[PDB]
Amino acid sequence: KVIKAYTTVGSILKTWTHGKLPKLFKVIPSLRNWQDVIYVTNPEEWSPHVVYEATKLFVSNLTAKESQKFINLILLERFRDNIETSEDHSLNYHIYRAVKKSLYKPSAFFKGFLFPLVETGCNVREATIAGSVLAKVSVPALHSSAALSYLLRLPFSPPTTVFIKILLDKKYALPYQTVDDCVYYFMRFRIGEDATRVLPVIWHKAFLTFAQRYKNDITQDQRDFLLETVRQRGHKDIGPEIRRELLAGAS
Amino acid sequence: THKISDKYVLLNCDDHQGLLKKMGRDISEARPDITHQCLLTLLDSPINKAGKLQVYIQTSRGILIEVNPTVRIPRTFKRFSGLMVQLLHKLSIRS
Amino acid sequence: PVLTSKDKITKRMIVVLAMASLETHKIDKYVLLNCDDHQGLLKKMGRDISEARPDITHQCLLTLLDSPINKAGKLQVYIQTSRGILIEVNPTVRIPRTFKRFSGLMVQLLHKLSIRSVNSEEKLLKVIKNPITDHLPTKCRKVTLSFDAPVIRVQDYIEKLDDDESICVFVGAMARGKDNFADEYVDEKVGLSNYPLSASVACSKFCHGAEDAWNI
Amino acid sequence: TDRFKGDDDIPYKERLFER
Amino acid sequence: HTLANNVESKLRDDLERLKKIRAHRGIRHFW
Amino acid sequence: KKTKAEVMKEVIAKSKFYKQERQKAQGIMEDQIDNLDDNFEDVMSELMMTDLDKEYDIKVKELQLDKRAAPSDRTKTEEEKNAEAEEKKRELEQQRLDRMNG
Amino acid sequence: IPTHAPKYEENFNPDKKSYDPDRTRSEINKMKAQLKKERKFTMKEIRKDAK
RNA sequence: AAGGAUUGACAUUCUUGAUUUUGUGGGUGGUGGUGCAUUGAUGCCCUUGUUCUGGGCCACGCGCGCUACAC
Repeated sequence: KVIKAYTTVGSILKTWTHGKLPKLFKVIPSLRNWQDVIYVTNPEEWSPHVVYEATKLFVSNLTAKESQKFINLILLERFRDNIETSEDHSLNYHIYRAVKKSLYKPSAFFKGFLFPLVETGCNVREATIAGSVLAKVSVPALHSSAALSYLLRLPFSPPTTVFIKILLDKKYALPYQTVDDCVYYFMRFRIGEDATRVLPVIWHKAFLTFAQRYKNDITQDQRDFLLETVRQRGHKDIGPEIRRELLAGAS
Repeated sequence: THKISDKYVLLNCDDHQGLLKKMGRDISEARPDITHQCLLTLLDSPINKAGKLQVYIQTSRGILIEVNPTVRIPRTFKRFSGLMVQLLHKLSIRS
Repeated sequence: PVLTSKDKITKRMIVVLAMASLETHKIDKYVLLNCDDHQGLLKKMGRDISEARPDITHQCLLTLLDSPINKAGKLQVYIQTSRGILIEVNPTVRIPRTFKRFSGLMVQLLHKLSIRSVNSEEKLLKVIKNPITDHLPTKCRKVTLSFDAPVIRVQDYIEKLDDDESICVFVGAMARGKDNFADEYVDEKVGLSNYPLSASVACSKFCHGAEDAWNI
Repeated sequence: TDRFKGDDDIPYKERLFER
Repeated sequence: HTLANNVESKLRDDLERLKKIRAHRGIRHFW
Repeated sequence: KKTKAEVMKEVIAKSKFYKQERQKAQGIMEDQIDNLDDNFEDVMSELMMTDLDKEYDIKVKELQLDKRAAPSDRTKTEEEKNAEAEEKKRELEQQRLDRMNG
Repeated sequence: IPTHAPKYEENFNPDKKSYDPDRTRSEINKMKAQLKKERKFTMKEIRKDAK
């Protein structure tokens, strides 16, 4: 059995407000039984303050395995319960700054939150919220490139399109792998998903914000299939500006 | 001026329903706003700045007030109301 | 002979109460910004302490009710706010006298956005769009009220302009500052008398110049 | 010298007391 | 300076003691 | 009575929040002083002593090996360039005029 | 013409005295008035019950 | 720049590892309201919101005398 003051810890951390932390729950990294002891605290109840400081300590002791241990079982879905139960869909500043303290360790943050957020239950409104809180703060650059790679090789969902759209108005300095990833994104949307889907203004603005300055590793056959891209997908807001970036880009 | 029980006010057409009707008078005759906006006009006129004017007023209750050219009458209304309360009860206002 | 902006032939005197300050706020309830009634709201908004005054345009009711040219009909009042908003008034509105009823007439700026009468045939107050020059008469004089401009008698100034079809005067109804001279319409500024006049007495001096020029 | 600038506000007793 | 204050407070404690020795009141009369 | 209602209800819920926060801080202090190093009894009895991830790490290492860049910072029109050019010209010309005049 | 600003207190009351900004001279004036009325009432009452 | 960046600190001394660190520059920052069908680059106002410390009550009047205050 465990030493079992965790009834008292759970009772105070249900409606914790302000102050200092129990130091067994501060040095819960350096004891070998952290998941097996939170499995008997069972904090389905939560305070948002202890969400924030607990994910601070959880970043202080998260790897791939530890991120699978705590964040991919109950805390990500607790964030999901918060967004569905918030009736005006007001995910709090508590939860947001918990995510911003959570975003630090980039070792397996993909499997930490971006792998299980494309599981189910991700609508376009939760998607633009998650892309907003991603575009707010500091990011790993090479893992942003790798993220664009795997989320573009992932199946087609408008949450993933607004995700990748925010990751491309990040205004990066693009590697060859991601430039080839975007030209096979055009090869992915063809007559692909032109007869099986139609793509309105949101998809339009996504690839227009790609073509704004994401053209500096593009040769002339790539210019040609972007030319027939806009020739196939002719909207009203394409002509002068995408012709301008076609005459603006280089090799 | 008038008492509230704790507070003194200057009788408006708008600070009361029927304080004037309890005093007997009618509410249409309790208009200090128009002598306020006359006093503003006379003391912002250029003849007052040039020093060829002085402004006497006389209340319907028979009280004569001499108004210096050098005065800065306050621009909003209830500041002038709080000025008129102390003028009517202390009979004098310094700079 | 009532005067709207849509008969730009005839002789008018247009007053433009420029750079006004009447601004709405949300407290369930709706207030508008006075320096006197609330200062902590000004400090929390971070505004300047002094220029939250609609008392100036409420005192400039007197050009709307400057009777011997308004009872002749030949005057028209426009207002342009620091919020860029142009409010027409009709030359037969009997404006609310007290500032609390003028405070209550914030429905033009918030809710109703154009008021009718009780019989509701002719519109009184309007929230029209800029510029002013398009709503002015065809020929129109180019005058703002500054202080350090050359001073002239407005009798002689209106008289020497034989038939310029109107006379428009941009008066800055602000507490302190400087009005938009080179920004919109006025290339020359006419100064009134040798002292720093307020907006109300500037409008009244020009209105009485119009009276004794055009023979009331 | 007050060229239309208006005479200034004077702080209330409770505002000066809260100090 | 504050000597006036303290001799005055003891004076009115003397006076209230004096009143309560007899049968007096505070301000209670009727117009 | 309205102001007394507001003041009384706010003071009541404020004292409730103060009592609850003092109770939670006291619970944290007592649970610390009875479970910080008093868990050294249970520290020894009960103890406990990736293909897609490798694909993502492979893409990260490949971008770390070879990458490229993005032109310059923005995308906008020459009409906006002429607008900003006339704006900078008007600002600097009026600023030089103000410096001449004073 | 020069233009002075008028000095006056806000929320004036004649029945209350003026708010002196010294709490040790307004206090002595308050307690001087207090001893005068209580001394006058006290010795009035003791001379009339002596009568 | 592990021959050490930053993270968790058992008050000084060890359990995290390139998220680096510093400059040179530089994108404004969207958990927003308001017609349209109930997801639709939509005219028109905002960006830089969490935790403790909040109070005066419903020097009395009148009056005679005296004293101040005036080239």
